[PDB]
Amino acid sequence: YLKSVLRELVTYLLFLIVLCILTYGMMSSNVYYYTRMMSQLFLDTPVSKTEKTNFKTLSSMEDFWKFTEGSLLDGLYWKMEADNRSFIFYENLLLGVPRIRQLRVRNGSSSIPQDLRDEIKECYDVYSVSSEDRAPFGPRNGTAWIYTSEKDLNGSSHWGIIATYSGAGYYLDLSRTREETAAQVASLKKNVWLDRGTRATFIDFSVYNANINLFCVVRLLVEFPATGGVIPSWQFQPLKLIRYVTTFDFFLAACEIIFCFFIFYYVVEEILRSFWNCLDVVIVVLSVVAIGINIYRTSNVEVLLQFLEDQNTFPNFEHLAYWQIQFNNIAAVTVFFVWIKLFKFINFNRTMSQLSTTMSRCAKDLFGFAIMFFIIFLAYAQLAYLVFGTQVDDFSTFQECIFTQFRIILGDINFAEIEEANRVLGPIYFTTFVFFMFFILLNMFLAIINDTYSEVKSDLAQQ
Amino acid sequence: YLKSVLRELVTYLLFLIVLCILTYGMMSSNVYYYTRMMSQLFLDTPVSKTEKTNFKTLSSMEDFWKFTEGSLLDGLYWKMEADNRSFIFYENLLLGVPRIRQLRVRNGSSSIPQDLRDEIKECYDVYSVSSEDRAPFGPRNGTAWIYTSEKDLNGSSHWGIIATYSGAGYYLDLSRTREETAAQVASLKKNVWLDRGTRATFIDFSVYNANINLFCVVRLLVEFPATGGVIPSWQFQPLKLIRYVTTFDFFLAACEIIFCFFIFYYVVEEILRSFWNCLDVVIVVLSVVAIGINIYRTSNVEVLLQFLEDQNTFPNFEHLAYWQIQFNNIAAVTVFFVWIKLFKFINFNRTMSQLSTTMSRCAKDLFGFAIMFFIIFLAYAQLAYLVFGTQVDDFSTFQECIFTQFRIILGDINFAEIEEANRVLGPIYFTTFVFFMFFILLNMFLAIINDTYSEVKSDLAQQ
Amino acid sequence: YLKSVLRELVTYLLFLIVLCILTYGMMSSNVYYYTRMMSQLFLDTPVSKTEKTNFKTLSSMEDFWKFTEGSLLDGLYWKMEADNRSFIFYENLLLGVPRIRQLRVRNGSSSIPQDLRDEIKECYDVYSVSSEDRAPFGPRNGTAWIYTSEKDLNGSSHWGIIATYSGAGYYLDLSRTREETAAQVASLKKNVWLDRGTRATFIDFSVYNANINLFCVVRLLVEFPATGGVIPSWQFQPLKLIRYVTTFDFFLAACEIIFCFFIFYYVVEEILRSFWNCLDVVIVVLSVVAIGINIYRTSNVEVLLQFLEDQNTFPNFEHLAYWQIQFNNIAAVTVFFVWIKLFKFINFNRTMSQLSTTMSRCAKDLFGFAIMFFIIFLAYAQLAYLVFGTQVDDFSTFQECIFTQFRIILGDINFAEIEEANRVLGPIYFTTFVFFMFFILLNMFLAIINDTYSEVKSDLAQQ
Amino acid sequence: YLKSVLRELVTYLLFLIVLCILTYGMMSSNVYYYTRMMSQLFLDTPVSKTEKTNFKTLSSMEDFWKFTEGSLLDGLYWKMEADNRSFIFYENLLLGVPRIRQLRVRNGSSSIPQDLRDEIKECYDVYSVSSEDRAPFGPRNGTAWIYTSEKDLNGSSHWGIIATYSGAGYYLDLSRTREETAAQVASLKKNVWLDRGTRATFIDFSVYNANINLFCVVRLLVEFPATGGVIPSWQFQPLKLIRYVTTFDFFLAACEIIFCFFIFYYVVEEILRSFWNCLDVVIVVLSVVAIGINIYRTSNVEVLLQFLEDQNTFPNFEHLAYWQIQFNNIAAVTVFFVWIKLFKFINFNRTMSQLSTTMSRCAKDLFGFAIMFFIIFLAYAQLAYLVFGTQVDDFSTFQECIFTQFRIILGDINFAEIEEANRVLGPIYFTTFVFFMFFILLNMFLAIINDTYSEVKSDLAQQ
Ligand SMILES: *[C@@H]1O[C@H](CO)[C@@H](O)[C@H](O)[C@H]1NC(C)=O
Ligand SMILES: *[C@@H]1O[C@H](CO)[C@@H](O)[C@H](O)[C@H]1NC(C)=O
Ligand SMILES: *[C@@H]1O[C@H](CO)[C@@H](O)[C@H](O)[C@H]1NC(C)=O
Ligand SMILES: *[C@@H]1O[C@H](CO)[C@@H](O)[C@H](O)[C@H]1NC(C)=O
Ligand SMILES: *[C@@H]1O[C@H](CO)[C@@H](O)[C@H](O)[C@H]1NC(C)=O
Ligand SMILES: *[C@@H]1O[C@H](CO)[C@@H](O)[C@H](O)[C@H]1NC(C)=O
Ligand SMILES: *[C@@H]1O[C@H](CO)[C@@H](O)[C@H](O)[C@H]1NC(C)=O
Ligand SMILES: *[C@@H]1O[C@H](CO)[C@@H](O)[C@H](O)[C@H]1NC(C)=O
Ligand SMILES: *[C@@H]1O[C@H](CO)[C@@H](O)[C@H](O)[C@H]1NC(C)=O
Ligand SMILES: *[C@@H]1O[C@H](CO)[C@@H](O)[C@H](O)[C@H]1NC(C)=O
Ligand SMILES: *[C@@H]1O[C@H](CO)[C@@H](O)[C@H](O)[C@H]1NC(C)=O
Ligand SMILES: *[C@@H]1O[C@H](CO)[C@@H](O)[C@H](O)[C@H]1NC(C)=O
Repeated sequence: YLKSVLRELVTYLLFLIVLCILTYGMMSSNVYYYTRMMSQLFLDTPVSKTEKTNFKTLSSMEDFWKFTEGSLLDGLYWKMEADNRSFIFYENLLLGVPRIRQLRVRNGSSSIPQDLRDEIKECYDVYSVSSEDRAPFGPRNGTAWIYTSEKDLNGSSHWGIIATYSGAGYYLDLSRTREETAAQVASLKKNVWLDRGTRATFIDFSVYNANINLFCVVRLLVEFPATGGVIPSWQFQPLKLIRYVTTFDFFLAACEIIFCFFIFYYVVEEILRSFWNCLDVVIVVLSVVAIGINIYRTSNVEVLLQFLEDQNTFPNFEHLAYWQIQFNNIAAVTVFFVWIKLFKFINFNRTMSQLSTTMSRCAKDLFGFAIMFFIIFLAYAQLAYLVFGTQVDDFSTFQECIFTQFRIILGDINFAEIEEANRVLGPIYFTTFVFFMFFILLNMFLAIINDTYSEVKSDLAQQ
Repeated sequence: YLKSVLRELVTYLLFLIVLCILTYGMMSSNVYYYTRMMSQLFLDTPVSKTEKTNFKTLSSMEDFWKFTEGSLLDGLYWKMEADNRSFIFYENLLLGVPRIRQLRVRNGSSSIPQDLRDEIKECYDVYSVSSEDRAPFGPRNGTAWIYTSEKDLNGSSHWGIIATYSGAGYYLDLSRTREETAAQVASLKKNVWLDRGTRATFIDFSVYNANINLFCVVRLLVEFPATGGVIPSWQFQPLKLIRYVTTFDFFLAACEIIFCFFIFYYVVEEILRSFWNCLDVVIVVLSVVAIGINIYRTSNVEVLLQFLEDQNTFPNFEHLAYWQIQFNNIAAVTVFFVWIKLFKFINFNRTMSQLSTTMSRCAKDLFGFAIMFFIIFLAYAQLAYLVFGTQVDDFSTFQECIFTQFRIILGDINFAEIEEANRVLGPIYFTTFVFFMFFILLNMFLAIINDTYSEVKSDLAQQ
Repeated sequence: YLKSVLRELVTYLLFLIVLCILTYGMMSSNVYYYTRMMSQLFLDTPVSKTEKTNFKTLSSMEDFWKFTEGSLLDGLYWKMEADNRSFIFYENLLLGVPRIRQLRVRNGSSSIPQDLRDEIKECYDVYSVSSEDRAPFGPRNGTAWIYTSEKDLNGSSHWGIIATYSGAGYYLDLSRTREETAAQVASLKKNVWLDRGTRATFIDFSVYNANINLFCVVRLLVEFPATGGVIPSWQFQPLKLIRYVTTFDFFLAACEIIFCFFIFYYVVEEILRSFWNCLDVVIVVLSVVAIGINIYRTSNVEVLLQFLEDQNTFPNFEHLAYWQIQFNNIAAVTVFFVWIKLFKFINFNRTMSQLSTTMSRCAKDLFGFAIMFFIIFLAYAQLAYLVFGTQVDDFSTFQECIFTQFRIILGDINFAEIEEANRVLGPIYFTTFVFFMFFILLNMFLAIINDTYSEVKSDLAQQ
Repeated sequence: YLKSVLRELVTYLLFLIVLCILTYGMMSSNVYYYTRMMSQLFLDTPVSKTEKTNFKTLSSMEDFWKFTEGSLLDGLYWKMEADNRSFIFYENLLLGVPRIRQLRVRNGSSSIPQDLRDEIKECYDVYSVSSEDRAPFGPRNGTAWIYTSEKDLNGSSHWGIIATYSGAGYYLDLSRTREETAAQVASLKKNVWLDRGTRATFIDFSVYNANINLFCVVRLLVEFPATGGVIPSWQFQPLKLIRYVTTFDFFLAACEIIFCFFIFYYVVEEILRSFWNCLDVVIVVLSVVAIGINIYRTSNVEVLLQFLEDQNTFPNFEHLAYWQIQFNNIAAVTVFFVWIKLFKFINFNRTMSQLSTTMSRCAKDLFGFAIMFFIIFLAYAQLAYLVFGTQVDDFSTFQECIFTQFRIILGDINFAEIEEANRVLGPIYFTTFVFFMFFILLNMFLAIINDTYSEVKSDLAQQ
């Protein structure tokens, strides 16, 4: 039994390091700064030398147009060298051509107050697939003014902060030179290409670095609520598209196929309560999905080979970025559980074996009270979301209300804006919540543990 | 008994979802940004392009006048389209006409130092209803220089940060165009309309959005302590005045009448200790008040129909805003308690039934020590309020002293300004407080729980 | 026994409200903003319209001179009305005349490196009473260039942040008009009145408000370490000098004499372990000192009556401010203990009487471990002070090291600057400290309480 | 036995104060501000009057060159007096001559994407000793363009934030006057002395203060990742080079030799489990290393005596600074343990002796669970490092991930940037982590303590 379990033990250990390497391998070290530089270059720089706003700060269409004609252009272009080529920071190819796309809503004049009408007029509804405007507004002289379909226009539905956005819309592809684009942009600014009905706009472009070998994929997303104003958001995604350069890169490819063998091995072992069984299943599952994604999704690299042919087009990577995110998401979670599986082997010692059974007994009593806990915890949340959330950012959405309360329990708080929001309930909410939750209810957990812990020490001491 | 209780159970459940819908229904999603845009447009923008102060920052009359003639005007007006009409952000009707009002105090020269007199001269006392100045100061050519009464001038006493303010005062109604107002404002600036005796000023206007259907009601409040300086405060209230547009809006109206039936049902059941009884009463009570407000207060909508007739006047909404706040306040609290009522049904399981009786026994011992606790907790508060509170904002008022101490217990602290305030007691206060309260006294709670918890597990285990 | 104790009970209660009133009475409500306005007017305003530094920010002599000739002058003067008079904010008399004073150190060339000499030359030592320079440097045409004595120059030793400073030094009294002062200041700037040997400078002036009746006393303190640079500090003290205006003010005077009777009563009762006895002594003690200060110190008001005669001089209030601080310090502490004395009466109930004896038994075991605790707690402190404190502000002095660790236990942290200071020990210190202290050692307290609590519940339950 | 232990007790006490003095003695008080002034003078000042960036803010080569030609020069030079001499703040000799050095990497065109080539061209790899470029780029007219060796160029490998850097490289020595340097700098800017291949640059200079007797050694370090951009870092090290000036300084020298006797005494006593034995060893060890460093490393002072001869050269102190850091590091840690040794003497009292054996028994059960704890704690860390760390600064490196989680447990959090990084896992990570770790797992510690504490009180009470 011992050696039999010890047989599986090393199998697990061998399985550990293989994965630990792929993580270490598939992750370059300094990637962070590469993003950080890109981000600061775009997000953090003043729109114009005269203006103090950043892209993070954009409050208006006027703000936006400034940003376009402003730092963005300066951000994208450098001199240097072709001269049709520009290296960002001097280290980074601007890869192919940038693309701007927007979404427009059909005229919503249907909405009827009674009675106002000619004192309005019309309106435009909140973005929806139904409300999406396909009419060819404006001079109709190009893709900018002509609707295209998410099928015809290669692209995927993007999930924004207030809404999901289809790939379809009105778009334009920029130029290789800072000037030609400016001409294009100004033309789009001269003609009004951002109107009442423009809910959201996209700016997508990709960047390659040759020093380290990586691609940065950028989506600048700007939303226009029916309430007016601007909600900027951004995404910077590094990608390793060419997986084979260095011998180490090939060494990982071996390990990847090596790693593939292990899972297939565990697949068989999985075939016939228990917790570790329940655990083992998960790791196997995620592992598969991780691989499936890795193979017939990310390994495609078809867009690259296409773009490599014609480098004057827009290299749509939006999917490739999308998936490796999903990949890293899953890949990480696997590793997390993989470590947790190590506990199954720790019971060798008395103390551990003692502790092992304790937390097991801890579970049932906890799981009951946890229910009792969150019911209250959610009650405040739903309360706060009603009182606040038309005022305070932190409470804006019901999700972040829940989050906010955790930060409160930990002590991260903005109290002032709460008190500003409602001078009465704000204090009451904060006081009562901090009282019952943090003084009493939290302690009720720890109370349960002591009992179940001491009891297990008690009766096992009897043996 | 079981099915009998189960009969009431579903009644509660049905009552839950009805309410959950009205909450979800009566609350639109994205309202937050609508406020946030309005706020940033006014509060957050520089007074003048040359000046770095915001409305939040106003330190002086000069600051104030700048703000009026400054961003405020630019905030209110847009072009566009009548041209007598302006859309804020382009999405928002400026609704009717803005109104400025101030409060003035009778000359307080009565206050006598001995002896100074001609070296002063006179003075003006802190605002009070008694001290309120009704004299027609200045050129006396209009409402600006002529006192009106809160009865004659439709309006309610507003509760400010240093004082409550009657609706009465000296006011002026602005114009539809940015220019005419500027002429008015400048005239009020040319003539001195803000003098030594001006304690507080109001700026009230309303804004409609047609994309979503909502009204934003704005009160810009500026106080002038007898100590000089400025204390700005602001309120942005969304309102749904027209409740009937979409079928969904009508569907809620049905549910509202449907929901009315349930309470009337519970009214009868309430008619004949116990805790749940004590609870059930509360929910019934609040529910009624919520409805009464909803009907003969908020449902009035008389001002709208009046304003709809004449759109060149000032649409006084101050009350309508006031009540829906009270409404949302009560409405929220109800929901909170409604969820809590769900516990009454959770005792089905042993574990829950176990936990249920535990916290019940927890109560008496806690309630005793809680008294013992706050006596100390308040002692520090009253101490801090004496030591600090002439220095530190956080301690300014005795209320916020209490609040501040909670943030300390949680770890939210500004220590520096404490140490700056008093280099001796500041540390001592902070150290001792953090010591006895957080190390010892908090733990004394949790100590009590363990005993009462383990004891209940102990003796019930005997059964 | 019961009624006998009940006799003392009401005596205490009557004693409570009397004190509660004097606190409420002797403290006006809105004083905070009065300070806050003054502070922001001076501390918070840019030195010059072109410059972004505040008084809080001063880094250099050049910074300082700018501030003097800069915002300070603008801060002090207003127009308006005599015109020799100016109202700050328009609400505040500039009271009398401002005064600037500095401290200078004898030339410290004695300090000998071996060997440098003519490559230096000389030096100036850190401020001390010994090192204080009495030589009449400069043109010697006035008090600015002539040393005076703290006896001759009415004044008290002030306690600064890096050093205590005698009242003596080189000073100048300003003028009633913004211009004349500027001439004076410029002359002091033309001639070099701030030299290598100038360790610290003072700016003292007082301000009266007639709306509410109060005096604000201001000390602007600027230190010049031997290391160069500037360390600004400031003090704003409100004073109520004329205690008799309103009938309420006279009503307090009655209560004050009334309150005097109570203490004299308790004096006798104090005359013959125990804790409450030990407590009762303290309250009596502090009460006396509070009164003694109140009478033959603060009630003097001699400087006022002198200044009232000649309003063109400098009204030295530095002492009067100094004492009422001491007064408020003591006065507050008394109130704090007074509330605590209320516990002596709470044992009526079983639960309280139960809890009462528990914490009493809690004491001995705690007091032992507390020693064990701080020994470690101080160890880290002394460690951090050695590692940090040449780098991080928070650790600058050993005192604030102790303070800083409390904020860490609570979660208030600046970690970045720690890691920046020492990339190795910084993490180790922070990690280990947070580990042993917060995980283990804190819990060791709470462990003790449970035992001593449950035991007391246990054995008393046996009865 | 008692007096025998009491014999060692005073030996320890005498050993305490000797060390406490050396700490107090070898540490001057106000050194902090001396650094703080230097830091703010360089780090905190705008690059140019027109520019808002600080040295901390440098984002680009252009930023850097500005800083050089900018505030740095102004920071170093002052007038005053030779005039070839300049006093920083007027209090500080610029000591000798500043020196700039950079590191360059061989052209990395070897890196092959397939296929791009002439669309790149070339590249430059991440810094390494191998990749280090020794070629004499540029006009080759001086040390700036000529490679030197860390042997030939006196210097030590420096440990930067992304990499360790050899002392070797391309350097230049500046001039005594602000102008001549500017000519040099401009020449280095005219010619391109910062190219694609420049990974990191150094700016080293030293400063003496004669008021207090100290040296400040400065290393300004600027890194250029292969990703472009700039990563500034800085070091300010005070040094006491001349240990003999004041009699007090000589008094310490006596104590130092006195202190040397004690350790040699303990050396013998150390010669023959136990914990205190294990402890005593450590203190002895560190003490030795501290002394050895103090003698044949720091006491060398050879560079000074050399520099004192020729004051126009670069006074390389980099080592001297390096070691006294190591010295202070060790010196501090010793003191820390020295205090801890005091516990060995505290068992005189019952309570202490009681507590002593408790925590001893606490150990074994804790040490087991601590393992169980960190396994999970690290799991999240490794998870967060995969999910985040390409986005969030706080998670950038695996080390700081661990650190970040502690700050979370304490409540120091930036949640926003987490949610921005990954809108899905970010919340999940934060929520689950805060849940299991802070609610459950932490309490599991405290659970263990209660058992082991109460049990020890229980059975010892039986005696
Ligand atoms: C606005 O709506 C009206 C009626 O639905 C329509 O005639 C008009 O074309 C719409 N405006 C635009 C720009 O589509
Ligand atoms: C569309 O028409 C406008 C107006 O004449 C013109 O400026 C623009 O260049 C046209 N677009 C194209 C693609 O020809
Ligand atoms: C989609 O990809 C195909 C692949 O060749 C290309 O021909 C087409 O132009 C693309 N459509 C877009 C980018 O809208
Ligand atoms: C100030 O008070 C005096 C006396 O009470 C009065 O004559 C004068 O009118 C007052 N000033 C104003 C502006 O009312
Ligand atoms: C009141 O008198 C002033 C001064 O003549 C004048 O400017 C103002 O227009 C008058 N107001 C009205 C409403 O006539
Ligand atoms: C109050 O409302 C009535 C309603 O018609 C209106 O006539 C009157 O002018 C209002 N008074 C004000 C706004 O002061
Ligand atoms: C500096 O010291 C020297 C010698 O102690 C002395 O002659 C000289 O007067 C001092 N300087 C000043 C300004 O006092
Ligand atoms: C002292 O002498 C200087 C230089 O002549 C002169 O400017 C200044 O006014 C004199 N001071 C007095 C008080 O006369
Ligand atoms: C101190 O006070 C006395 C009181 O009359 C005064 O004469 C003297 O000038 C004062 N000394 C100062 C302010 O230096
Ligand atoms: C770049 O690399 C090529 C080939 O390795 C080489 O010929 C060239 O000299 C390199 N550039 C520099 C500046 O060294
Ligand atoms: C190296 O050559 C350049 C170009 O002629 C010249 O400017 C520079 O002064 C030279 N350097 C030296 C040290 O002569
Ligand atoms: C290293 O130090 C020696 C000591 O004299 C000196 O001669 C030599 O120039 C130095 N080398 C440097 C600073 O590169």
